[PDB]
Amino acid sequence: KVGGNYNYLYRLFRKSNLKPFERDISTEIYQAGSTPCNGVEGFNCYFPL
Amino acid sequence: QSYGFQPTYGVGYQPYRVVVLSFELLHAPATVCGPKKSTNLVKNKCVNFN
Amino acid sequence: EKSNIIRGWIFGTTLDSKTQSLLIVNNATNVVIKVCEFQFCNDPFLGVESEFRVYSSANNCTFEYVSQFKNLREFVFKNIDGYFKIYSKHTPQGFSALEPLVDLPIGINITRFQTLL
Amino acid sequence: TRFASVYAWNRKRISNCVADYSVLYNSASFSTFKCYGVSPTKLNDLCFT
Ligand SMILES: *[C@@H]1O[C@H](CO)[C@@H](O[C@@H]2O[C@H](CO)[C@@H](O)[C@H](O)[C@H]2NC(C)=O)[C@H](O)[C@H]1NC(C)=O
Ligand SMILES: *[C@@H]1O[C@H](CO)[C@@H](O)[C@H](O)[C@H]1NC(C)=O
Ligand SMILES: *[C@@H]1O[C@H](CO)[C@@H](O)[C@H](O)[C@H]1NC(C)=O
Repeated sequence: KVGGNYNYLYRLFRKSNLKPFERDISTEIYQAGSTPCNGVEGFNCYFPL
Repeated sequence: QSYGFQPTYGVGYQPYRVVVLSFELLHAPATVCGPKKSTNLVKNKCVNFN
Repeated sequence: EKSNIIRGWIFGTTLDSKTQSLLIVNNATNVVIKVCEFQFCNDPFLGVESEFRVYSSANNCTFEYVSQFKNLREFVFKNIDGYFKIYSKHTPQGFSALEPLVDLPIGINITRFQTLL
Repeated sequence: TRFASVYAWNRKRISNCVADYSVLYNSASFSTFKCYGVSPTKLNDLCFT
C-alpha cells in the first residue's frame, strides 16, 4: 500500500544447488566471463536480484 | 491493413522476425530428442558402461 | 501366389475420412507408409505403367517411411503398446520362425483391413 | 528470409527426428531468445511428441 521498495528481493541464480541451511549472500552480478554467455564476456551479465 | 516499412523508419517500427516454438506434453511415443554422449571404448579393466 | 497380383494392403480404422488410416503400400523400390487422411471412396485398385488409383484426396499427412513346390510369403501384423509391428518370412507342414522387420511408433487404433489384389 | 504475415502466420510441424538445440542458444544472431516453462539447456535432455 506504501511498502516494498528494492529491499524485499529474491534470487533467480542457478547452476549452484545450495546445501541445507546455507547463506547465499553473494551480492554479485552473475556472469560467466567465458564462452557460455553469448560467446563473449560481459553479455548475459544479469544480477539475479 | 498493410505495414509501412522503410529503412529510415524508427527501431520500434523496424521489422522483426519472431518464431515461437511449442512442444506438446508427453501423451504419445517420443520422436524428437537430442544427442546424448559418446566416448571411446576401453577393455580389460572393470568399468561402468551404458 | 507365384506372382505380384497381390502387392500391398489397406489398413486402419473405419475408413470414412475420419480418425486416421495406414497404407503400408509398396512398389518394389519404396515401401511407402503414409498415415494421411486418404479419402478411400470405393476403389482398392492396384496402380499399374499408367497411374495409381488408390486414393482420391490426401488431407493431413503425419508419417512417412522408406525402405527396400512354391514360395510361401507369410506375414504377421500386431498393434500393441502404441507400436505397430510386422513380421515376415518367405520359405503347409514344417516349422519355421518369424523375424521382425519394422517397429512403427504410430499408436493409432485399427479395426479393419483389406487386400489390394 | 521470406516469412508470412502475422495474420497469416505459417505453421511448421517438426517430429520424427533428432533436434539440436545447441546451435539455437549459442548463436549471437538472435537479439531475443526466451523460453517459458523449461530451461533452454535442459531441453537438450528431454523428448516430446
Ligand atoms: C514408388 O512410389 C514412390 C512414392 O510415390 C515414388 O517416389 C519415390 O519415393 C519418394 C517419394 O515419396 C521420392 O524419393 C521419389 O519421388 C521416389 N524415389 C525413388 C528412389 O524412386 C517412386 O518413384 C515409386 N517407384 C516406382 C518404381 O514406381
Ligand atoms: C488437419 O489438421 C488441422 C490442424 O489444425 C485441422 O484443423 C484439420 O481439421 C485437419 N483436417 C482433417 C481432414 O483432419
Ligand atoms: C483409441 O481409442 C480410444 C477410445 O476408444 C481413444 O481414447 C484413443 O485416443 C484412440 N487412440 C488414438 C491414438 O487416438
